[PDB]
Amino acid sequence: IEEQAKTFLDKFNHEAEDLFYQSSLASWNYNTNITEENVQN
Repeated sequence: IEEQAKTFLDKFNHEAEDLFYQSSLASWNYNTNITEENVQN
């Protein structure tokens, strides 16, 4: 069960990093320029 848990964590990290980077970039864009479209994004 430890091996499959490690495999699941390895699979999760790759998918999590990209989405977190996208969300952080969206937040950075919103804070950089205050526009309603950036709010929606």
